[PDB]
This record gives sequence, C-alpha cells and structure tokens, in this order.
Amino acid sequence: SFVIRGDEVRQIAPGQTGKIADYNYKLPDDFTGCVIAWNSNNLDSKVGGN
Amino acid sequence: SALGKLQDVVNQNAQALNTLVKQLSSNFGAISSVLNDILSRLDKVEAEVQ
Repeated sequence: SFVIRGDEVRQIAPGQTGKIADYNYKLPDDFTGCVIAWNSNNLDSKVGGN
Repeated sequence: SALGKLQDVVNQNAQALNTLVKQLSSNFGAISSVLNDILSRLDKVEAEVQ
C-alpha cells in the first residue's frame, strides 16, 4: 500500500518500465494478484501542497 | 551412374543439415530471426512473446 499521482498508477503492473516500477516498487513477471486504485485528492492533497 | 546410390546418401544427409541450418534465418512471424536483435530492441514481456 502507497500513494502516487493518477498517471503513475499505469506503472503498477507486471512487466512495466519507468521510475516508479524500476526505482520504487517492482512487480514480478510471474505476479498473481489484484492492483486496486482510487483518486484521493480530498484526503491526500493539502492547500500549500502536501 | 552406379555409385549414385552411395553419393545420394551423402547428398541427402548434407541437404538435411543445410535445411536445418538455413531454418535459423527464418522469422516464423517474429520481429527478427536474430535472437540478440529481439532482446536488445524490446521490453521484457514483448521480447518474450517474439
């Protein structure tokens, strides 16, 4: 479990490349599971930036 | 014309090995017949399918 921006959610799949996949969290090529995501702007953003 | 029986056994075995070696140059619908040229130009899951 983690937060990333809505674009970078596409890197959270087996066999992807890019800095979130390659430097932050890499899924196996033989992964079994589910990737679940939702917009959290109301919780995780803040005025002045979180 | 007489020794053609023994020469044909030599020719058939040479033609069979030439056919087996020439089939390394075939694509079979892959991007390339060259195995390093697949791996050096595609991402892991795409190279795997080729």
